[PDB]
Amino acid sequence: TTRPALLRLSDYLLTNYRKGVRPVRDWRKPTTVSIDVIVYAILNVDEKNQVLTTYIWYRQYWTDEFLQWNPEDFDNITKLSIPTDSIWVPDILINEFVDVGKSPNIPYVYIRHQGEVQNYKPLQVVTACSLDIYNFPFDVQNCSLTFTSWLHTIQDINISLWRLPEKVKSDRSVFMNQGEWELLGVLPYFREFSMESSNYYAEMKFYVVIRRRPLFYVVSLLLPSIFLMVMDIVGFYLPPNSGERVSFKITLLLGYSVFLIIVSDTLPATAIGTPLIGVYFVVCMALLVISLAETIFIVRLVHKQDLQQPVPAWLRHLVLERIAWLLCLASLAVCGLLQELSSIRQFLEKRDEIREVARDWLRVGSVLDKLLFHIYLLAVLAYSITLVMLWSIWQYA
Amino acid sequence: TTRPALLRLSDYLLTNYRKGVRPVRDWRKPTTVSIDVIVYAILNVDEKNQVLTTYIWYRQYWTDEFLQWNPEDFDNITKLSIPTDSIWVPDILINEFVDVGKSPNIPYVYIRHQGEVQNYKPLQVVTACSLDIYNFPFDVQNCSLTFTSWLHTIQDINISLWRLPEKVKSDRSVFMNQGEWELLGVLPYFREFSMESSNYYAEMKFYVVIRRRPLFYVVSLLLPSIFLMVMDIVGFYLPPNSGERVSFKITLLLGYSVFLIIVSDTLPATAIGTPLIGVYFVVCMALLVISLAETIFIVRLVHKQDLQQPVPAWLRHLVLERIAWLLCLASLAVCGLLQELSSIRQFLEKRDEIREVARDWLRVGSVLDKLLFHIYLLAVLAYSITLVMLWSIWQYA
Amino acid sequence: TTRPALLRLSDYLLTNYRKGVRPVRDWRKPTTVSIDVIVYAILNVDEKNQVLTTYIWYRQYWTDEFLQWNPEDFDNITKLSIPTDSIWVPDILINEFVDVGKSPNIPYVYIRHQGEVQNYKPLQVVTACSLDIYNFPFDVQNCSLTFTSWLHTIQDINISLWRLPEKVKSDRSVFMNQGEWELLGVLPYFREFSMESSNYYAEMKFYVVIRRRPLFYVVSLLLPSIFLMVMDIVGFYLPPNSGERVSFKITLLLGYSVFLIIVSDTLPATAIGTPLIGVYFVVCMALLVISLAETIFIVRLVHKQDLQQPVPAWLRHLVLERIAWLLCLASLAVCGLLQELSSIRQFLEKRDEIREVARDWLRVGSVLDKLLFHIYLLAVLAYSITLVMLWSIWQYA
Amino acid sequence: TTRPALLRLSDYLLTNYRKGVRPVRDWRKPTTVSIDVIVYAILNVDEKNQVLTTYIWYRQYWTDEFLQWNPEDFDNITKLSIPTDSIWVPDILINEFVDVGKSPNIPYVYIRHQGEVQNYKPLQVVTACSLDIYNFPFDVQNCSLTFTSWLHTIQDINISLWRLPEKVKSDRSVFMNQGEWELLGVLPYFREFSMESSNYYAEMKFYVVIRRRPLFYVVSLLLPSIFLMVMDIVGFYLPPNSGERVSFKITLLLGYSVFLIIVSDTLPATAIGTPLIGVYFVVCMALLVISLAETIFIVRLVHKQDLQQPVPAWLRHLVLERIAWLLCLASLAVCGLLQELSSIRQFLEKRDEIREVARDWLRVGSVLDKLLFHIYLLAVLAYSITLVMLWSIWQYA
Amino acid sequence: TTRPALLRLSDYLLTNYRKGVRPVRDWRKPTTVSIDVIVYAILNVDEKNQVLTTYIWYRQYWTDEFLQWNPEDFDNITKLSIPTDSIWVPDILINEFVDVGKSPNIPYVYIRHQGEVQNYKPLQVVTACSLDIYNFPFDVQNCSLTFTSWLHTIQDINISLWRLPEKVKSDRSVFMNQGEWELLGVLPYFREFSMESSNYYAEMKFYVVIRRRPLFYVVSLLLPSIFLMVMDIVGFYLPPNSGERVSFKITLLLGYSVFLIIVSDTLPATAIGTPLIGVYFVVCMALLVISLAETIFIVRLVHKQDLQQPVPAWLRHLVLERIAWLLCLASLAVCGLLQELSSIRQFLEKRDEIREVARDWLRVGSVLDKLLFHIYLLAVLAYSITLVMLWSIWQYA
Ligand SMILES: *[C@@H]1O[C@H](CO)[C@@H](O[C@@H]2O[C@H](CO)[C@@H](O)[C@H](O)[C@H]2NC(C)=O)[C@H](O)[C@H]1NC(C)=O
Ligand SMILES: *[C@@H]1O[C@H](CO)[C@@H](O[C@@H]2O[C@H](CO)[C@@H](O)[C@H](O)[C@H]2NC(C)=O)[C@H](O)[C@H]1NC(C)=O
Repeated sequence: TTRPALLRLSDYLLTNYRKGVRPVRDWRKPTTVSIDVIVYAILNVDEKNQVLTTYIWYRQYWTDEFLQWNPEDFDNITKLSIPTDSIWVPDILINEFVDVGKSPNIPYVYIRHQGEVQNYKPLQVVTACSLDIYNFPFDVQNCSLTFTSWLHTIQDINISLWRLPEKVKSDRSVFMNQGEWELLGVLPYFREFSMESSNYYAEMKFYVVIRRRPLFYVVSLLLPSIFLMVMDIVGFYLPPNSGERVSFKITLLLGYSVFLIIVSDTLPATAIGTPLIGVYFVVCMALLVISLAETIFIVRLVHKQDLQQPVPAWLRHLVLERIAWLLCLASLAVCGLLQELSSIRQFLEKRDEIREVARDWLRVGSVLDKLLFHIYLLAVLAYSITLVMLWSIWQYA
Repeated sequence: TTRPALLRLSDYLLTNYRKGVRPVRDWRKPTTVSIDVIVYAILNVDEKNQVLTTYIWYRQYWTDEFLQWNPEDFDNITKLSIPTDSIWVPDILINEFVDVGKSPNIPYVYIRHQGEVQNYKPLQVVTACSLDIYNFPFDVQNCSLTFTSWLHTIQDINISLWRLPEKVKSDRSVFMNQGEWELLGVLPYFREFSMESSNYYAEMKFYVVIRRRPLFYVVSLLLPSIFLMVMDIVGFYLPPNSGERVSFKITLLLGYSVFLIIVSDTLPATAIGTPLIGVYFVVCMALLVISLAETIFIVRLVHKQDLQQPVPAWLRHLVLERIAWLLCLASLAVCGLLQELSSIRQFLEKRDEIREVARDWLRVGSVLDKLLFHIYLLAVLAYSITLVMLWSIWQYA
Repeated sequence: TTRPALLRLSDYLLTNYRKGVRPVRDWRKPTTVSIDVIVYAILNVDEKNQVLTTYIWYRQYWTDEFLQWNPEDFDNITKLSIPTDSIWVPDILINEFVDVGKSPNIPYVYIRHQGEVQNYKPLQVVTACSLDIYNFPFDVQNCSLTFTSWLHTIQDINISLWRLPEKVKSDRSVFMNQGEWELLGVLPYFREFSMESSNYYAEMKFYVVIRRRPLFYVVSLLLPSIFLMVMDIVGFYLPPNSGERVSFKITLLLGYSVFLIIVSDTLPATAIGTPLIGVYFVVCMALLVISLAETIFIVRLVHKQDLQQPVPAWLRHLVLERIAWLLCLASLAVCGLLQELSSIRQFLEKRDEIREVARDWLRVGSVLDKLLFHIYLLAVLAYSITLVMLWSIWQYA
Repeated sequence: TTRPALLRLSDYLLTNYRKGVRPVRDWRKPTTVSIDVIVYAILNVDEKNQVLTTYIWYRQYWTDEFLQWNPEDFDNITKLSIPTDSIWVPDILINEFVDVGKSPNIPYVYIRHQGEVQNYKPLQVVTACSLDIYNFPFDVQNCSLTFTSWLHTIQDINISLWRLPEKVKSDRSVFMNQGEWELLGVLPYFREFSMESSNYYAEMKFYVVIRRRPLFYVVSLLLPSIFLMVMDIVGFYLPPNSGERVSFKITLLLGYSVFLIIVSDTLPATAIGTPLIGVYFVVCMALLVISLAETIFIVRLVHKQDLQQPVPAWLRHLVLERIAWLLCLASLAVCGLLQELSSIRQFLEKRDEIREVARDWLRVGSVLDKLLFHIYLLAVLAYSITLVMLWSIWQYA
Repeated sequence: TTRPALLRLSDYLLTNYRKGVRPVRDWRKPTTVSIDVIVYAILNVDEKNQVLTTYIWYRQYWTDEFLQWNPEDFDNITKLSIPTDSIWVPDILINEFVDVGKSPNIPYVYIRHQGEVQNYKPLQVVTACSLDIYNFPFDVQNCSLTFTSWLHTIQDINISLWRLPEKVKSDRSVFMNQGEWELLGVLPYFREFSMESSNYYAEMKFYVVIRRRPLFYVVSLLLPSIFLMVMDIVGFYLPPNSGERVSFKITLLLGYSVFLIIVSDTLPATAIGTPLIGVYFVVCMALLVISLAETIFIVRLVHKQDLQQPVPAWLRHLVLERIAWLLCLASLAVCGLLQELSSIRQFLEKRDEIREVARDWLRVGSVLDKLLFHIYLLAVLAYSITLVMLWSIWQYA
């Protein structure tokens, strides 16, 4: 024939084709759409809004009973490319859609002589799923993509898998693995959904399992916390008499509060439940408050010298003997002169006695400060070891 | 017939069909559109802009008097799928629209032999409603969706419900319940709206009632507040003489002010009215200011020792007797020597008297500090109990 | 006739209709477009960018001389609905456009037998206007919407009002009154604009007058300011000798500076002129600086005791008499003993004299501190009363 | 003729017209497009991304040799409106495009009997240019708009100006002058651009010169700076012995650092070069650091009294004579008594000598503090005067 | 011929042309698309999301075997412009697409008599690549653009380069060089990609190498750091007895922590690895912590005077001899009088001895403070020199 083979075949196919008619000679035969999903990247995970944005390479093929031809009559053409906007295309969508992502339009599809139509197209899908951040930053999310025909029931359109389920499960060839999220697998699952008495719908659920990389968050959260805790430990060495100890502790607490406020404003959160990491921040705040309370108690005990109250005997024993051991620690004119110089005696006696009372109070305060510093340091060490053990469990288990 | 049944039926229907003509043989008969609304998710609630963004699964069916056929003449076809862009579609819109949401296009609709046309399509609707945050974070919003034909009057297009009102009221099958907002119900209501003398319009109002989950806000707001209040309580134990008490209190107040500024910058607000939660922040600020004023008063009273003024007798009685009980608390040369050593007497007398005056002032200040600390602690406890009772009322009522 | 009346009428009208031809039999006759504007909501007012975003319900009608028919020939059809995309539509736009808002498309328009065409459509219009914030937060903005035919001159398209000007002026039926902005009126005004010698253009200017609700801003700005001013007033009671007064004042000033920086970063501003509210912040900062300067002066005066300089007589009189009244306030060995004990006399004399000089300086400083505190309190009260009077004028005038 | 003149003319013109053919009878004749640009507003200037967003009223006219008619044959019609989407339109674009702005579509164009086609359309153009902020906030930007035919070479499409260059240069009729940027002029310039051997392209470059209004930035930057500098000046009056001077200075420096960090986070910047205004901030920081260093030096000099080191004679002379002038400032028992009371002599001697050494050190420190305060105040005054002179030069030159 | 040459040629070409058929007479012959890429600007580099946004001037040409004509039959027309939407266009896309950028549409393409079709069009491409910020701010990114036919295999569409690889490699004519990123080169590379047994795909990978300009980041990060380090150095001069040293150091540390938090919130970061610049911030924080620990140790050593413990002999030797050298530093009544005045002796003895013990402790503390200040200054100088050497290596290597 004079005309080119491709042109003649396209004229033979599309001159009598109806775009709005489902391609089945017998209307009782459903149109089976075999789909495949390849996850490319996790563009954004919005735990606040429970919205997942991901980019996939979606492809589907079905049988077009009207687009069939004999290759021998068209120069042995067995495969042909036809515009997408000139043939019937199933209305396969995702139930979890909450927004329309902007994706490039694929103008052509492949068609084979026996009727198979191959449609490859990438999709930016904005889907809402359950983003539980209880184990944040070690959370593993399980978001599902439910591909289903929005209108046509299973008696018209049914859905199946292009490849074997195992291959889809472990398909990670083109995934952007350098991002915050690691793709564990894509689990397919078929279900015949229904709400009406006979309106049964075909669904293919792809469970996109993604695991967060916690090292960035672990650093950005722990490092300031351990720095402030170390500074708190160092602050104990300041003598209680200097007075700068209270200012140091309160300034450190203010800095920690500012840091925690910033962290809360920056970290993700969900209204249904708070992450477990927030408990550790509360524990650190409690430790800092305990340190400041101990500092205030020691300061008050030292200033009790201003009470002019001799140290009780029982406290003396308890602190300086038990705890200290535990811590490994003209005659008439002359007689008038005598009487007055004894008044001087009595006044200097009183001043020296006040000084010695302050001495005793200060010694007791220092001993108790050493004891409480040791106790607080041991508690902090135990808490740090417990946290490290939890991290090791999450790391190696 | 040689041609496929679906192709022949589509040709028989759409070859003479006019897309821009309302499908009624008699123009006096209105076209009744039975709609249904299923709320899927509350994407965003903007109290600042009074804008609500939600995703719904909207579906409507009407009768197309031109798209009727006899099944026996088309291989017993009783249901057919036809492209949406090839048939008349009512211009049902929402009055509350302030923006166009991006929603996937459904290319096909279902058509039955007797003329019924079924159109399923999801809609991201950006609607403006009254978001009163007076009871924030326990606010229950009542936003209405008014589906109405923008142009056609009731003499042309009328609207009704697909399902019974009760089923629509309690339809929560696919709602995303893990979000910040909980769906209480969707109340439908029909109204024949009108502004002109004869331009009566059909309206179907769906009242989307959503309740906020307050636990997240409750925690994020109370926990810093109770932490700072506890720190304020601890600060009372600092002795007034140390001087660090004033610095502690002012630093705590500065931290609370910064926290409140951040909270205001982060919490939602409306220009028509402030939330009731802002009163509790003002109460906490007043409590902190009262604490600082008491600290300043005690500091001034203690420093009154620098006034060299003996304590008044009435104040002495009132504080050290009533309140304290309530709180369960060569001759000529020798005579010259005598005269001078008595001058020494008088100077040490004066110094000791000054010290004793300071003693009395300090004792009075300490007693009053204990009293005011007890009073402030009782007031704080009462306020906390009242707040807890209010929360319990909001929780169990 | 066998065919339906609506179908026959649509065929009779649109089969010979040209969409791109202005509908006038005589080209010398202009096409008069009667428009109407109903403001629905003020979505956003951007004082920084001088951009106004509002949602309106715009509707226009004109006469289509080609779309005329005799009702008696079409089953007494006097009103018909025709797709918008099948008839000529005027290119009415707003000159103030700076952006294209996304608005739902209305597919149908109403047509009557005598030629009138009714087009209802909502519009999200992003327009630039003069947003003067001089009276912020009590500013009343006056933004104009100039509807005009972009291309056609007045010899082709002319514009008029659908309703009477009074009704348009007071049309507030569907306005969202719960927002930050209150709609005072929509004033229409017609003008025959021109730039060329004969290119006269029809314009219809709608002056959208909106008034801001200041209560939210009034609270969010005054409450921190009055709180900090009250704290400054309380700080005067701290004795100058404690030394904590300077730290208190400087910390308060730092907090106020941080608050003012945040307020400036959050409040709207224009490069052409600053709001009058900024003057009051400067006044408050000046008051705080004056308070700190007075505190520093009193501290220096008290520490002048370290100068070992007796108080000048004139200052003594002025402060302790005038101002205080205003404020309602072996012989040789024995003689050697005598000589030395008189050396002791002289040393204790000097120490006591130094103490008394410090006494006098402290008394003078305290009296002057009381005076300056009274003066500053009176000035603050006067400023607050003036501000309250200004607010009352803005409220009741 | 029975048909309307406009309808008949449109049928005569557009029935044989090809939309995709350049309108020239002789293909060797280029199509000359006369353009005009009117700047309406400067929507956004992004110095960070080097992106300029502006709104212009662009209009162009060319000759359509196929759309010609004799007015006498069509009821003396000399001007006609035709849809834009039905005639050939040149592909004039801007080379500097980096984004597509959303602009309203103009559906109609004017056509005259001799072939001229007038196309008016507004354009929101997002263009990238060189935004040098070296003279910020007094920077004058010079951004170019290069209108050129993307595909057609000069042998097909050539570009010229609608109006005279002078009129375009001074066209400021509709510019929004209330914004941050002031339009100085729009300079046109034609160039025959080329890269290949014969692919010469016509370009029309419009140089949009815009000048920033600096008053807002000048205030928002200077006022905090001068306030903090004044506070630093006041801080010198605090006596060095009080100890609050160091806390005051360090708190002021912390506040200035926070302010500078916020300013840097808010002010625009470019990676190619920093603005000159940053030098003045560095100078202010250096001044504050010098003030704090002087305060620390004076504090150390005063505390040298704790060194028990008498003031060197040379320092005494230099400070208290030169600089001070510049600043305008039983026998055995009795002998035992004698020996011991002389031991008392020696101890009180030592205490008084220590006090006098502290006296001398304090006097020297006070004199040097006065000197350095005068020097620092003079330096600050000189810097402020220099800055004011620079501002006056930028204002009046 | 009467008709215009261009019109006649367009009619001859496009009247029988099929838009959806690949232009090859023999379907076995692949369509070779020669592409070219010119990078215009780097709009945005998102290290957080691993997304690159760039603007390129993409152009491709291929052979259209159906659009061929003899110039002599059409008035010697050798080149023609035809609308893009009227001819077959290959579906060349970028694999790395994650979003659709908005780019102007080019309506026309050039066609030559022998069949070559030239298509010029700009593209805003949003592509995901590996943005390693390990060497930040001196990082050199290597992002690839893989142009490939999405559907057609290599047996249908193959891709080649328009120009020589060297010219494409060094094409920087129109690049916006004033931005944050500098373009080093664009390296092309061809690959026959494949996943199936016979589905081989043609790919052309352009490696866009961009280098960041670090001067802005270098300044904005170092200048605050060096300022705070200098302030820390100055703080050592404060005497330990003043007590303001601890407050100064803790305030400086708080300021540095706030600065570091802001820097972290502003600087880019990746979850796969932290930048090396973060180590230097940790080193600076460690230096500040060491300085504060030294200050606390010196303060405690000085306050040890409150321990009433004479300085150990070994410490005395070590500090005041070795280190100091290294640093280049009636009888009965009279006898009663005697006994009591000797009691006075003993009390003043004790007071003076306490004073001398404090003297010794203070001298030791001052000497050790000088030593540790010298050591810390030397360490800081060494660290600064090492950092400067690293910068010089990065600058000149
Ligand atoms: C428009 O439709 C509504 C809903 O079907 C009609 O309202 C119903 O009218 C019937 C008959 O009068 C009543 O029995 C129902 O109780 C009504 N339902 C409701 C919810 O009001 C309405 O009459 C229709 N109007 C027109 C003009 O057709
Ligand atoms: C364009 O329309 C306006 C509005 O209808 C016309 O203005 C009116 O003109 C009539 C007759 O001259 C007056 O009686 C009215 O008072 C005018 N109204 C206003 C608001 O000005 C205007 O004349 C029309 N112009 C043309 C050229 O048709």
